[PDB]
Amino acid sequence: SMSYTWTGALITPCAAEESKLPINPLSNSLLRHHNMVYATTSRSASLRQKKVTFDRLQVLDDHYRDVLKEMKAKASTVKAKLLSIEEACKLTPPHSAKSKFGYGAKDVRNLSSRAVNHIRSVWEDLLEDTETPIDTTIMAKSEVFCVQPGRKPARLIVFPDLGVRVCEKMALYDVVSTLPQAVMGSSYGFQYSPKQRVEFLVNTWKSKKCPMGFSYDTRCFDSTVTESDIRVEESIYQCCDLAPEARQAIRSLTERLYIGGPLTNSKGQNCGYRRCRASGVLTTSCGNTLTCYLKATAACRAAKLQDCTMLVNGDDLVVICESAGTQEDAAALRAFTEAMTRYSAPPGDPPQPEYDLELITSCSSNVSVAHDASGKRVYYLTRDPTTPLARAAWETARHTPINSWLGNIIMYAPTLWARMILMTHFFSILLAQEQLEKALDCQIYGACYSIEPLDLPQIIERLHGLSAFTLHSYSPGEINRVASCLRKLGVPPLRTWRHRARSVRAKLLSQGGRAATCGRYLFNWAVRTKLKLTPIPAASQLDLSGWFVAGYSGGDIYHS
Ligand SMILES: O=c1ncn(Cc2c(F)cc(F)cc2F)c2ccc(Oc3cccc(-c4ccccn4)c3C(F)(F)F)cc12
Ligand SMILES: [Mg+2]
Ligand SMILES: [Mg+2]
Repeated sequence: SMSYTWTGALITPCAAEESKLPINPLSNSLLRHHNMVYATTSRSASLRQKKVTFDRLQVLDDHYRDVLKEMKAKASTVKAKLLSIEEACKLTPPHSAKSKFGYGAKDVRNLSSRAVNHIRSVWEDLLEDTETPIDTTIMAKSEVFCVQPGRKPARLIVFPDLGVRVCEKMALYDVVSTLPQAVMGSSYGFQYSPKQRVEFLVNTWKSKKCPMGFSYDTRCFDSTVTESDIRVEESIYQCCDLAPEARQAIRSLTERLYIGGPLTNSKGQNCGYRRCRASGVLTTSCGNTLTCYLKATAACRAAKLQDCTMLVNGDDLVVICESAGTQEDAAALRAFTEAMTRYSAPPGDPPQPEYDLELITSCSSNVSVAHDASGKRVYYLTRDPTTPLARAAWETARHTPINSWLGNIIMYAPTLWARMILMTHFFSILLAQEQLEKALDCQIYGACYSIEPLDLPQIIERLHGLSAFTLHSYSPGEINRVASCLRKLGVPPLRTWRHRARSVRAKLLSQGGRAATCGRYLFNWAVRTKLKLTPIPAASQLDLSGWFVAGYSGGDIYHS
């Protein structure tokens, strides 16, 4: 069927939308080429719609079915807990889109009578009405990018009302947080922290006689997800031991919301109909991961690839297997893409066999190596800094709900560009505004957390280890990329940053407290007189577990 059907009504903005980076005295320190930074707007919606709209082709086979049963069998071991209206409400981000029923995020978190009561009525309805399609809202998402040799059309987000959202949590939060793991084990990418992911990729890579791996980019994954896929997805959830209410709610949500439903723009006008995956629902991350793993694992058997190892992150896939030779590999890969196309997962860019792990890009990032104080190699996860930087500039010129810059300092603390550009630039700004202890909200694997900037040394040591503060001698390839990128965006030369770092470090130390620990550990690269960085107390007294359990991107989750 058609992934989409449009009435003709326009995907309307919900207010004034900014596309150009505003000129702020602070933005220029980071990059001078501000006209290269742009935020997507609803004005490009039409372009997007044309690309995500199309008829799907899906042919299932014996391999698909075999793998499915293997996954169901494992799911069978799971027992899911129904969440209480209270627990579910506490998971709602304080800035989630208000309900069209006289209550918003605050009320929900404040267990407000109106909020709690509508949510109850919504839940009741999910238990009685097993058919009526639930209304969803469609918006053009605003995201910042750097123009590439033209621009990207806004992505489209579809989500149900706040009421519905809380009910989703009630019925599926425990499932989407534990099932993926139970079904895919070490293949579930969200169980890993950046360091653990690298560990998994390197271990998996060395365990091969002659390793070969590729990244498989699926063309607009969400729109390739079919009614069948989503029902196969539910069949897996139905294998869990569930409370009657939770079970009915999963069945009703599947038929009324997940398989598709009406689309309404911000003006309350009917826009069309969705017959594929919505981006703004709780099962998006879990469902795409399950669906992508199922298809790839089956495709691999079909393509006769040898000893495949999947690493799935929603719609993101990276496969590492036993090479059977250059030609054979190239052929098995094409066979794999065809198996995937039949399964309704056509490729965006054709996949390419990689024989060098650093060249494989998965989850918009790759594995690279540098050296610690001792001089021993240390592997870390990095990525092209273009978007992180572009956004960092946007987040400097304007106040923003989430802070990608902070989320990036955390996930990419070991990286050359994160330590030289982001830490320097942002700490220097925080001092200028006397706001080091002010908690900031940022997202890790889609879920929001409030983090105090001054706890960055502990966090980093905990997730990455002390080497993150001493890494040097990066790879030629990594150095080249960062350099090319920094020059492209017009970012101050190395020398300009070292000077700014020496100054920020000094300013920080002369404050003691947690602000001093930041100066010693984070900017230890600036000074010639290195420091014997020892373990940090607060670092061991940390529990960053919830951080890397599952994916919730689009699920509207917030961890208090
Ligand atoms: O391999 C290294 N090993 C150590 N350091 C020192 C260093 C660090 F260990 C960590 C930092 F947090 C900042 C640092 F200093 C490097 C510093 C820069 C560099 O690469 C260069 C070299 C010359 C210019 C530029 C450069 C800088 C800005 C714009 C254009 N080119 C770069 C860079 F983008 F960073 F990749 C490579 C290395
Ligand atoms: Mg974990
Ligand atoms: Mg895609």
